[PDB]
Amino acid sequence: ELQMTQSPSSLSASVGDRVTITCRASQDISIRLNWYQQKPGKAPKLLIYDASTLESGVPSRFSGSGSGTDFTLTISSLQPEDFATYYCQQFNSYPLTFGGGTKVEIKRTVAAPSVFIFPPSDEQLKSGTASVACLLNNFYPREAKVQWKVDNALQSGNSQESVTEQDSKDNTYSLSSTLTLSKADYEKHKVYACEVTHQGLSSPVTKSFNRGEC
Amino acid sequence: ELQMTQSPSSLSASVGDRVTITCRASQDISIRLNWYQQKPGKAPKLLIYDASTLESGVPSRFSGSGSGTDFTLTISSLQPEDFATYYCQQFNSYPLTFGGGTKVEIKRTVAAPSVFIFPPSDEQLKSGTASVACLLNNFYPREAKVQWKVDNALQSGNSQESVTEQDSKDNTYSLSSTLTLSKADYEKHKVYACEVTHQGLSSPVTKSFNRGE
Amino acid sequence: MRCVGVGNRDFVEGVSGGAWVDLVLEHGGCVTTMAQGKPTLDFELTKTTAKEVALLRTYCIEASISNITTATRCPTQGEPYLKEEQDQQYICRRDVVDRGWGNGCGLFGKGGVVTCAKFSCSGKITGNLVQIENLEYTVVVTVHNHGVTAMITPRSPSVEVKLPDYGELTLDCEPRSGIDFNEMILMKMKKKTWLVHKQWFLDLPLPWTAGADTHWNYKERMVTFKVQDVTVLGSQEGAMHSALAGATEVDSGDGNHMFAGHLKCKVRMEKLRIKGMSYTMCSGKFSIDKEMAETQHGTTVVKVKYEGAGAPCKVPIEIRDVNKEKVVGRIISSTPLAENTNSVTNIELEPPFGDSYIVIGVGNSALTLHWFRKG
Amino acid sequence: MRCVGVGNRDFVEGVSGGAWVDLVLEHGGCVTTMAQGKPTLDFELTKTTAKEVALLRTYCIEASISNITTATRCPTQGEPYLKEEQDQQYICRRDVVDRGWGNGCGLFGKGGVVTCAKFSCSGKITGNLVQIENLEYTVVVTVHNHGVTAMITPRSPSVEVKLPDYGELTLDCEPRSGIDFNEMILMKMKKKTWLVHKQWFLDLPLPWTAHWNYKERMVTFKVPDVTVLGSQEGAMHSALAGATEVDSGDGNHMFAGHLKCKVRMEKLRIKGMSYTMCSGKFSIDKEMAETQHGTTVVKVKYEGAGAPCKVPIEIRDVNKEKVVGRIISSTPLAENTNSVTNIELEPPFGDSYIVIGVGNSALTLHWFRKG
Amino acid sequence: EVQLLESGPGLVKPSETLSLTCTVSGGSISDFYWSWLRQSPGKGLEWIGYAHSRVSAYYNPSLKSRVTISVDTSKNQISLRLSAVTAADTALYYCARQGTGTTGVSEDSFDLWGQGTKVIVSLASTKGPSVFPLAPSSGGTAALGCLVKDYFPEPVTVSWNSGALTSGVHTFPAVLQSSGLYSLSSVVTVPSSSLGTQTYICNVDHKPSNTKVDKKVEP
Amino acid sequence: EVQLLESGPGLVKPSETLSLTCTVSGGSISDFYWSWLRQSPGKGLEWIGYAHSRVSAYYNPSLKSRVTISVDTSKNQISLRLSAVTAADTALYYCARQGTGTTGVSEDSFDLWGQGTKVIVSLASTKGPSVFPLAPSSGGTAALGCLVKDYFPEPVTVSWNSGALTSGVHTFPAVLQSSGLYSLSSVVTVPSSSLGTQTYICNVDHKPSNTKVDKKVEPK
Ligand SMILES: *[C@@H]1O[C@H](CO)[C@@H](O)[C@H](O)[C@H]1NC(C)=O
Ligand SMILES: *[C@@H]1O[C@H](CO)[C@@H](O)[C@H](O)[C@H]1NC(C)=O
Repeated sequence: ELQMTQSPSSLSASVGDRVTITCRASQDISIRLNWYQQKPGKAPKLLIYDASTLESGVPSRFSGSGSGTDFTLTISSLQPEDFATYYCQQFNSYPLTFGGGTKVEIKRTVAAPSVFIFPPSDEQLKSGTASVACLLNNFYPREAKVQWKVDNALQSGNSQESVTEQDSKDNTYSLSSTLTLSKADYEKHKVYACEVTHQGLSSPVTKSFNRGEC
Repeated sequence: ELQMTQSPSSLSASVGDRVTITCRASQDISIRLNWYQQKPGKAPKLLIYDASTLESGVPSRFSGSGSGTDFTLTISSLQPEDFATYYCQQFNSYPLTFGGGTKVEIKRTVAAPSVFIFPPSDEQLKSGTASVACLLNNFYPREAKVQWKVDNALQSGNSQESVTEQDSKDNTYSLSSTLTLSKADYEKHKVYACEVTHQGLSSPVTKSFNRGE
Repeated sequence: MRCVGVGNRDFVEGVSGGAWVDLVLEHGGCVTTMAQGKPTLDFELTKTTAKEVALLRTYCIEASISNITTATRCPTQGEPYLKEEQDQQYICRRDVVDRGWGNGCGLFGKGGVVTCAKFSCSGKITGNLVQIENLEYTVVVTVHNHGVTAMITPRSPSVEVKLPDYGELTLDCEPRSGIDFNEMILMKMKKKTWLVHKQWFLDLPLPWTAGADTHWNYKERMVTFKVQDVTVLGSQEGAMHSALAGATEVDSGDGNHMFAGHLKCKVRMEKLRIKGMSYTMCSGKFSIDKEMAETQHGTTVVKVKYEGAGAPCKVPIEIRDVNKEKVVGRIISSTPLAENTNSVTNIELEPPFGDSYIVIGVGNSALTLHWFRKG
Repeated sequence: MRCVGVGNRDFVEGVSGGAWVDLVLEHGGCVTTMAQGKPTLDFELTKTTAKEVALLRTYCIEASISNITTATRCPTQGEPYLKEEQDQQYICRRDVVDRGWGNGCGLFGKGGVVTCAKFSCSGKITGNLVQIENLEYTVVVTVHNHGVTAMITPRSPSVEVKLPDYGELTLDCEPRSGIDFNEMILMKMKKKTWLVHKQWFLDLPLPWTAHWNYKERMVTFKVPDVTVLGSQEGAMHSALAGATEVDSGDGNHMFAGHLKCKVRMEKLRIKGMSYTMCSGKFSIDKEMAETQHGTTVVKVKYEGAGAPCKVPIEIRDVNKEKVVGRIISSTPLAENTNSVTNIELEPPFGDSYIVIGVGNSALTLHWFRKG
Repeated sequence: EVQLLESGPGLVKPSETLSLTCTVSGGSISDFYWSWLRQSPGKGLEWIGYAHSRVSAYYNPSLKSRVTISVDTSKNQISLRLSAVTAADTALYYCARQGTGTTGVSEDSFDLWGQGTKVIVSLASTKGPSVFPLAPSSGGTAALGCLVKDYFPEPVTVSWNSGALTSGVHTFPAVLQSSGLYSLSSVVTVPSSSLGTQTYICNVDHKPSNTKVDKKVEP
Repeated sequence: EVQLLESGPGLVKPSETLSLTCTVSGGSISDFYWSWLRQSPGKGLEWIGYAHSRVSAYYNPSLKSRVTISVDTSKNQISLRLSAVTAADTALYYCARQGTGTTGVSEDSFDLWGQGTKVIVSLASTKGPSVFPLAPSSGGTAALGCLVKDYFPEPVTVSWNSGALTSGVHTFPAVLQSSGLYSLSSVVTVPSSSLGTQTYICNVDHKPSNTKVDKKVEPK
């Protein structure tokens, strides 16, 4: 019955900035709420218990606010250690429900992706399957659109996208889309194109190749 | 193993005579002996107990004697009531054994038997068997010999003799011999004879008949 | 020859002239009677049984529960009723349980409940009234050479007993029991019967019947009602065996009947006689069939075979001194006889303390046996 | 709502400020707890079981005889010897019988005899040693609206019990038994288990095990024969008439005693304390009925849209002016639309009006209490 | 006054067990010694054995293995039971009071005797008598009779002219034939002048077969 | 230190019952409330239920009908038993200490968390990875990679030039294909002058299939 909705889904901010994470409840839960921090691969860590009380070892920058329905998580000065996913949970009524999650990412200057197209190897073609990989190396923000073209015709299915986590060095993301077609379907078409739409690029860039060339 | 033997087997005497019945034992039995009287059809009656002591109601004529092995039963004056079979029993050792028995019969004047021959009836012949009956009416003494002749040949088997007890009126006996032959054996022979040998008769009398005459 | 070998054995000698012998008979014990001019006999009380016994009470030891019916009623409503309540074969109990919304009732409060179960008895124990008047004493009389049995009841105490080849005796007895039959009950379990107290049997906590028809009074003594649930006490067979540890059993089920007490008897040997009193003395040779052995009472038993032809005759036996001159011992078996040729005769002898010679036979052909008695 | 309907029920009210309630728990009995600012709960001691019990002795109640061997000897000769005499499984007894010419011996006198029979036990009784330290008390806590079970042992007497939507309590207890366990033995037969005296069990005349010790207690030798005592199952039932049975074979096991508890209601809270007052109409799902303690139970259905909300209930006087009665069920809630709520009310002696709802749309019920 | 009554049945097939009972009327059964005795021609009086109400029964070594005698005080009767019965057991069984000294005259002397029960041992079936006339042949008196042939068991009642004719009547004892059936003859002596004028009919009555045969004798 | 260790297996076929263990080391199990939690993308952190050594277990209504959680004091472990397991149950299972007030930090707040156990629900057979090279095409830097196609289950270890090459390496997360097998790609950014002179080999290691595939990347 009781639903826990936290806004936003993802947040972009620089080191030293003041961040505001909001957790909303469908019913009154009073001062009964807990805040958690989760880094990729590692288990969640409790920061603020009883909506405002801080856990032992948690820095002074972290602060808890809210009572009843609307709740707030505030970090006065953001640090590189603070970049993780934040969750909110209730304990007024059972079952214990958790929020959607708020991923705090490093704010970076807008960068265009370096698009590369990879043709399927002769070793794969012997098996009976052909996979066309499209690389989108180093870009910001994460928001990017990839469209496949078999022979100028838009491809809806057979596409699988995978995005890497924000890099430690340049703070950029990378995307790899794979178009899986059979040996009979691959040899039936000539020009294979990969259209990339991003904020950094002026107009959508398209990297393409012809079947059995150069 | 003790055996009781009494002598005689049968005794013939007149009314008023003194009779002596002797009972002998194989071993010493002392005064332990009992005397009994038995009439035909009726149960035995005790007369003398403990070899000499008389039972209540038994007349003075009856007397008991003997000790050890040899014993005696004496009737001083014989009476018509006294004519019965006499038995002796021992009670010194078990089992209780009885004597042979002594039948006291009435002494009568020697009388010849009235011999009669009877041919087998036609009713019997229809069944397949033929019986020839030979009557020996009223005679004394009991000792009589009957011989059958099929056709002058002496018959050994198929003969059955039956003697009645001493009559109350004339004190005589009667004998009836029956010769049983099959229908085939009867029709095979002609003259059927019945030879009777008795003390009263001079020579053996023979009553005979011929088949179908 | 019955008392020979028996541990509890009593030797009773008659009056100077004879005619009568006073004796006491009990279970296990054997009595040997000796009289002048009369044969040696062996008396033993084999069994004592109660013939006519009146039934007093029949208890139930093994029971089982059948057809359980439960009648439930909600509060404010009337009490529950069942047809089994009036039936004598069913055991019923009334109680009140906490009823409400959870129990399936409109109103809260104590609701009436009744449980009825069929009582069926499989194992039953009977208890009959016992009295001194109805007691049959069986006495066995055996001659020295299995015997002759005689019945004694307080109604007919004197009984004329016939002994073949030996004449007869008049056995007059008197039953003397040290137990009060008015305070005792002859209780029977399966095949075995015990002699228990009157009050103990009547005070037993088990369901009982006044008759013996093949309705039980006080059914709750074995059936226990729970807060709905019925339980049986089980089988009280083992429970009785523990209580019957001190009680003496009459019949063992096999055939041995017995009662604790003594039977004082006065045997009239007036018409008794010795078999073969008129027999001659054996002239032939004698040989020991079985070697002479001493009994628990000092008396000696020997088996001899006759080889002569003078049979039936009297065996010539004499217990002489060390120098074999004068007779210094007596023979228990009155006038022993040799029935036939090559026949064996059993003889009980009483040799004196010390060295004694037993002469069996006549002349130089006679058998001589040496014997020594300790004490 | 567990204690509702139970005959043996005790009502315990907390301290002026609350925080703690002193109560006594026993089998069959139900306890209802009431405290200011805390929800109404139902406490009941379901089961008391002995976890770790050490075996002391095992007796034999049902036995049977097998393979009987008799060895006979004539006088002056040596005593009879059997191989079964040294074997622990066989029961042997020595005696002397009157032997002679009739018995088949050369010499007269008392001859030695020995009878050996195999002892086999079919029905055996178990007896375990009891201790106060090893006793698990199961307490069920049910809220006024199947509850929450809690284990209590003298080793761990205080237990923190969590009640979902209602917070949590600290249940501190103390086991108080009026029976000395040092003089008691937990005896088990077939399926059922009894609490008997220590000396009575040890003094039982039956063969026991720490090979059976004292086999003569059931086997009796008859000098001419072997006899068995039978089944002592019925013999025990007669002796167990006064003894209280723990396990009945159904799984229900209980010990005679009291469990004194001090429930700490410090962190306890009432579900829906922040809920608004129900504006919609109310209707009786089930008619109001009086319990064995004078309290009244009623079922009401919510017809409004303000759910989840608080049911407005007031026990007013004859003229329906001032509130003259109290509600047992602490803050009753209407979860959803057309939902039924169970409420326990305490009306005063005589005429009283129960008002369920708000305004003129509110449901009014007349009630009379005897005494 | 004391009476002894013997009960049958008087017909037992070989190998089967014979059962006879003796009832004591007008006196107590529990006081006296009761003995069973048998009589047959060729064996004479044979003592089977005695039995008492309180004292154990004793039997003759010749029958001991097969015979059993008991006293029933409740029914006032002495039961005789002889097993594995052969043709030699065919005798007239008597029940008598064996004396002691205090009871019944003297020691081992049968004072009180029973009526007697005739026991016949055979596999032979119950057959009616076939009456045949023994016609007179042509001194002054002539003889005529009736041949009562093939009948089982004994006895038979033969009378002349429905009991009117008694003088001269000679009913001979029955003889056991090879077939297992009995043969009898009854002859009467009458004058020669009476023949033709007087009619002679023999009345033969056999109760076990329930037959009454009347046969007229004529030459 | 109080530690929580999760035990597998991390592979259960649909309809079968999933069994997971949580060992409590360096602290008494009989004092604290232990709860099981699951995490998966699209569902987030989901609380399954708690269990106590003396107090009765309580579960979430979404899993209550098919979940059973018990505390074993003798073995010092908390057992999770989920029956009639479907594809939706594919999550990372955590075991955590649920707070009370006297124990932990505060009422119903998970302070101590476990390592986590990855549970995959599929009928798919264990298949080795088929490594294919992503050859570089003819600004100053060119890209080349390896296509780790058709392998089950997760994870996979991909490294360049036996751990020597680290700069520019981008190992993309695995994607579950329609066949039920996983697809992975690892691309590296290197200069155009380095091509021909420097040899590039990707070291793909898949432990569940026990296969180590080394494929050399070069332009056709
Ligand atoms: C008892 O139960 C049996 C078995 O079901 C049934 O046949 C019988 O009718 C019942 N008897 C009574 C008296 O209720
Ligand atoms: C005991 O007797 C039984 C029954 O005859 C037989 O089966 C078994 O083998 C015997 N046991 C021994 C140990 O002699």
